[PDB]
Amino acid sequence: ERVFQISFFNLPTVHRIRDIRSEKIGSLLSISGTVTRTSEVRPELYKASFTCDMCRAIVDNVEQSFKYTEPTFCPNPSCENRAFWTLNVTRSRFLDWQKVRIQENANEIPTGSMPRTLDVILRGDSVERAKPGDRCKFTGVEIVVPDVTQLGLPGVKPSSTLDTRGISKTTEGLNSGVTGLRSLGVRDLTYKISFLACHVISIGERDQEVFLNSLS
Amino acid sequence: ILTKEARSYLVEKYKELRKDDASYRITVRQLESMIRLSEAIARANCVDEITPSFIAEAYDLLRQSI
Amino acid sequence: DDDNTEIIKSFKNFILEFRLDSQFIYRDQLRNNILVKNYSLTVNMEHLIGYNEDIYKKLSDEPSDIIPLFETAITQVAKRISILNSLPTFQLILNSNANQIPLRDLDSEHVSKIVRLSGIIISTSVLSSRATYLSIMCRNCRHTTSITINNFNVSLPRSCLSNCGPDPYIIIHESSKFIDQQFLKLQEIPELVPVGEMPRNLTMTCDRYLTNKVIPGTRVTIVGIYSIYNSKGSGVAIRTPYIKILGIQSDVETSSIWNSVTMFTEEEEEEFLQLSRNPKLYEILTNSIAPSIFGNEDIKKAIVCLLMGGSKKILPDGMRLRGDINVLLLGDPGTAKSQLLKFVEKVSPIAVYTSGKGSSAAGLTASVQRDPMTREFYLEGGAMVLADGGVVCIDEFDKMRDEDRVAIHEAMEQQTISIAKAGITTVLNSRT
Amino acid sequence: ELTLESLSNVKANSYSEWITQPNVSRTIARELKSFLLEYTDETGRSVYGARIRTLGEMNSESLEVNYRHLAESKAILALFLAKCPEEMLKIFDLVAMEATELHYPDYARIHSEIHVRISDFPTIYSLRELRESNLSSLVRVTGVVTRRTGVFPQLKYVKFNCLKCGSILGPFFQDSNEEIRISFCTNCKSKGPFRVNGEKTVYRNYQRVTLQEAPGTVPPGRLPRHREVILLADLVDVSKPGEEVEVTGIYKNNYDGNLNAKNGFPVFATIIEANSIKRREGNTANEGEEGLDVFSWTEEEEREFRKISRDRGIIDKIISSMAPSIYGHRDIKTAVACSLFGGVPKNVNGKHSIRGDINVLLLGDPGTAKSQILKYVEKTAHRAVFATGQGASAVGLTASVRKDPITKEWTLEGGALVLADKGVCLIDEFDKMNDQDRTSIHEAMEQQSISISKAGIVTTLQARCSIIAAANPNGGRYNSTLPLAQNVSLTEPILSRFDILCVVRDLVDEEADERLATFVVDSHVRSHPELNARQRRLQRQRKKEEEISPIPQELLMKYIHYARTKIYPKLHQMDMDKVSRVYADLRRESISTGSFPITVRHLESILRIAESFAKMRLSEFVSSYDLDRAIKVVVDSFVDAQKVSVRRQLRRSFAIYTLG
Ligand SMILES: Nc1ncnc2c1ncn2[C@@H]1O[C@H](COP(=O)(O)OP(=O)(O)OP(=O)(O)O)[C@@H](O)[C@H]1O
Ligand SMILES: Nc1ncnc2c1ncn2[C@@H]1O[C@H](COP(=O)(O)OP(=O)(O)OP(=O)(O)O)[C@@H](O)[C@H]1O
Ligand SMILES: [Mg+2]
Ligand SMILES: [Zn+2]
Ligand SMILES: [Zn+2]
Ligand SMILES: [Zn+2]
Repeated sequence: ERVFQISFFNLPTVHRIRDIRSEKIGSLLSISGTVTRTSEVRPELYKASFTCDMCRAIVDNVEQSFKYTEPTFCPNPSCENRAFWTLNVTRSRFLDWQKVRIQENANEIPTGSMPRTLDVILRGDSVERAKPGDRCKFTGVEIVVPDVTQLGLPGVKPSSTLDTRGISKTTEGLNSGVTGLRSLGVRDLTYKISFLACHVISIGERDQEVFLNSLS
Repeated sequence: ILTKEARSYLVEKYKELRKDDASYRITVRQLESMIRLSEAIARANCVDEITPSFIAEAYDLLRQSI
Repeated sequence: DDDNTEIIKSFKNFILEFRLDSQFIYRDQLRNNILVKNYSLTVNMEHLIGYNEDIYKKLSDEPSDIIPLFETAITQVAKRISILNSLPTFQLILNSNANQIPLRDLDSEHVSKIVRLSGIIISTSVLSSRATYLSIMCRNCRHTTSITINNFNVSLPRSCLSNCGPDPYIIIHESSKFIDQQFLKLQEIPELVPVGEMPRNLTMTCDRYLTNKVIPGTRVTIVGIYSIYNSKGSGVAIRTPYIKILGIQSDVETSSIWNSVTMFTEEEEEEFLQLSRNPKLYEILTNSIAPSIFGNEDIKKAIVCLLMGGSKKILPDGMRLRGDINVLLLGDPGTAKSQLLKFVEKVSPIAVYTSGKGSSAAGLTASVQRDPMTREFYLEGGAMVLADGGVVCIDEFDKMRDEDRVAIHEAMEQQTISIAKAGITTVLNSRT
Repeated sequence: ELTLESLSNVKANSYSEWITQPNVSRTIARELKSFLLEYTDETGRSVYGARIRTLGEMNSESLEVNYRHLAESKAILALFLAKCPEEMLKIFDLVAMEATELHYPDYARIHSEIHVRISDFPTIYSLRELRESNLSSLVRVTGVVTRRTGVFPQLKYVKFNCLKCGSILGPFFQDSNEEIRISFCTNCKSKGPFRVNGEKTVYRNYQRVTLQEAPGTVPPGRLPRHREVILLADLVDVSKPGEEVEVTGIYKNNYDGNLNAKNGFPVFATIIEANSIKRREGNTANEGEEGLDVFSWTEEEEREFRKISRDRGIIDKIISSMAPSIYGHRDIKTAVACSLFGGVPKNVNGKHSIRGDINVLLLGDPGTAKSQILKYVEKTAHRAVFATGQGASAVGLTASVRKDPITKEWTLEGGALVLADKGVCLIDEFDKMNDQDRTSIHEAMEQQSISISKAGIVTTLQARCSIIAAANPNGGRYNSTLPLAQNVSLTEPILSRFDILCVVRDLVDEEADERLATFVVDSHVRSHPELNARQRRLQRQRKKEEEISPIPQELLMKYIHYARTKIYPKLHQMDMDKVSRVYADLRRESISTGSFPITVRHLESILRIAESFAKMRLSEFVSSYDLDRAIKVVVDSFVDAQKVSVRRQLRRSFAIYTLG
């Protein structure tokens, strides 16, 4: 089946990057900004499929939110199993994924200002439609992204937040992190605001036979 | 494309220009540029064949700048 | 154990029953080595093939497993022919005449097989310690134990012998025995590198009586085993190859420290003194310098004088006088100036050939580098450090940059290099 | 059993499962074997039988199969190979080995498996346009090699041992990108420690490389993209750091924890397992031609070489075929041909090395097609490098020293003269160049080596390269009333290293101008862009080559490569007195009246040119005609670089030697 997408446009009012508050999280918005960095078109895991190690039973359509999620309770028999699955990478569905960095326009920047930034996520057919240096108007939903490293990623590769640079001492303990959840353990979960975009617009052949076709 | 008489007119004009120069300023590149100008002038008139009048116009344009 | 005993017996019979003409060569070599405190034995593979082909076939397919059995056979024979016991396990050194394999032809087909190859030494590491006899004690019950290790690639037992912990055992460092380990780096012969490829390097390990035997820049021939060790590079299940040295042949007679002693048997000394008495030795030596170059007799005489060198004197007041000769050739193109420089490189026992265009002061005298692991600064040698006690041939000398050329002033006359960089202040010797 | 008609209908809703079924995989193997055995081209000769015959001779481990051949007949198998490479390749390797064991029985003692290399895949992608729809499919991607890991052994059949049950597990085929994961015992019935089963195992050669996008492909002003490529056994060390390559392979995906941790979404890593490699460094003939190497020959082509090599006047046709569309300048063409074929290097008793390559210099007036000749030489040469003027540096034409990003040790990197080892380096506008950059090639031009002493690295490299240079005279134009030394800025040390010097003069002449203009206009007329049609294209493109080329260019490239690779002529019987007299006369007539430096270095160029002319004929011995022709070339190269006052006397004085 074709994973469908719905693209909204022509919203009444447009927002700037400095109007982004947490009270619009989950709402449909439109924003404007200048693109300054784009990444590769990576494949994102959409509908996962696994096989039980012992039964060989097949599970399909396991939704994933922000981290690699395997199924829990086994399928149709008596077999008891909490883990040890094998992803069937061939059966699983994937999608295109891209991350772009944008900053404020030259006019919205005050007289003395260090420009604010944001992370916009393009997915599906909207990849590569924003090029660095251009001025583009995005529209989508404002979301919040947690730190998955302290959410217990399967591999040892995360290695509990390995770092190369020193974090800010000013916001050490000032950034309010929630605790209590069993998956976290004694850890503290943190959040940051990002944007997810569904529609992108920009606001800033010598063959005779094919040429005659286009014109009215 | 180039016709039969166009080639003869082109070689005659190149020979005349080389004679008038005397090799200090005129080379093969001038003949190639004259061919290019003739083709462009032909593209202007929306014609797929080149007439010696076009070569005469290109020759006049080359002479006006030397 | 029912096959190892027969293998040891076969080796001991080989040692004790091999004879050519009227002399047991391998029985006599052991006794001669024991007298001068050399605990080793050198065996030629052709003799082993001639004696019995099954014994050779056993060794050729399982070297790391068979070689220690020959090692213990040698020391069993030694205690019989020397004693009616501070004799350590002997060493086996092998000689081969098989075809030489290039470094770039070594691959997965040659794992766990004895190979023969040649290359250039570029670096020698420092000596390290490896344990052979380990005295062991437990942390709780506290009883003595011992372990014996051979260096042909072990850990302390993950248990207890007689509650004690998982693997409780500590090493009693006194009453433990150790040997000498060294690491060397190899490189391809410059003329055997394929087209458009840069030369590649390889790692070798030597033990005991094969340490301090080569110096950087030497051309050698190596007989050893091609093996791999798992370590550490994002590849899956990949290993790093290296070579364990079994035999070394070196062109330069000089050892690591160049003992300044004679390494010449009387059969060669007689030849040399007979040569020295030739009334026309000067002409013979002159004619031997580049026989493919016409004329230029005085330059060849000067080259001979440079090769022999003068005398060096030390005075009571600490003065040092230079005893080396420097030569400059400033001439017209096409006069064979650059075909003599490369000949002097070949003839000289120690010599380096460099170009003035592609050079620098750090590369010529000495450099200072940072160790990725220790993160400190150490000194690394250069062209004038490698070519110590030899000759350096600098071509295109007029094209040198004026900053790089002035760094040679002290080395040319005072024969020392002074470094005062990054907390390191030393003076290194350089007699070239 | 099934039939080729029955493979059209598919079941299991997936092509991979349809292919891997036992009944389908028996028809596929038979059809592939029939294709291997029974395919014939237009001339009626089976090509794959000849390739298999050559495979055993060369002790090769790989077979090259063209995609067009397998698509023209049995197109369903072509589609299956296009969509599902991994399962098709396992079967096709087995059938290839079975076909190989019909010409060389007992070949399993040399090599145990035969690998298949696919060629001429129709669709070519760029690294920028790779998406998720290309996952697990065969792709063709062009790029530039940047960094190479090096060769390490890798496990092939992985084994495990469990201690409490002492169980030995069956061999496992490693994915080469994912570690073999086993936790269940067939005997122990529970979790147990697993060893690697030390010793008694089979290894393969493994290497990894990074491909960036080529600067030409990248849009102007945008950042390039890169990907990772895994090279298995028989494919290691083929590509070198700095070259531009085209790789056919399989596009795969894998799960990475760090990628999911940093980005924050369940994204996957991608990598390409290389199947075929084709070099495109210096090649502009990629517009046509079929295969992985267009400089390699077959048996019938070698027989045709030996057939056309015994015709009288082969040298004249070879010279006439150099740059056919350029009119005149036959001495330049002769010098270019002599440089292209080359001489023979020598070593006397292992202590005296003699160079065997010819260097050429072109000094001429503007507008005389020197650069076009350099471009033609770049196209025809097997290995070619191009540089111009101020765009090259001292270490850009030589070896440079860089800190390795991984090992963090000073290392050597290549340059223009090293990339063109056993090739040709071309330097356009050789007089508009810094002296410090120009003087870097002094060692490489004669000694054919590069010596570096920097940062603890003391090494000597090898650059067996030939140099063809083009320059402009002082004032832009040549004064025929002055000697050479006052028409150029170069001194004797660099002028002596050149073998052939061609002075190109533009003079006023009505008939010559008329002929040149007629030729140029006809050339522009010819080059205007306005059974199977794909062979009608070939015959039409051959008809245009008929007029101005005695032999086709594709044949000539393989001819030059074969001649350089195989032939090594000698100089047993020759006239020493004539050469000695010529050298003495040339030396005498230089200091007396001349400004062209002649040393012993010019005596050897005559012998090199004689050996080159011998190579042109595919002969193993130099004759008298070749030596006389070399003497004539050298004499004509010296007489025509004089003043107009003494040229007539010098030509008459030197005319006795070139009687023929
Ligand atoms: N006297 C000679 N005998 C034999 N060969 C000679 C003689 N003089 C020159 N040659 C030959 O001339 C060629 C070039 O000589 P070489 O490379 O040594 O020049 P050079 O003196 O270093 O020149 P440059 O000053 O240009 O660097 C070599 O092939 C060399 O064998
Ligand atoms: N017989 C010919 N002689 C000269 N030029 C020719 C000839 N036939 C064609 N041409 C054309 O004349 C033009 C001049 O050639 P080109 O650009 O190589 O000259 P150049 O002065 O040698 O170049 P450069 O300064 O780049 O080295 C080219 O377009 C070439 O194709
Ligand atoms: Mg020289
Ligand atoms: Zn189950
Ligand atoms: Zn204990
Ligand atoms: Zn078990």
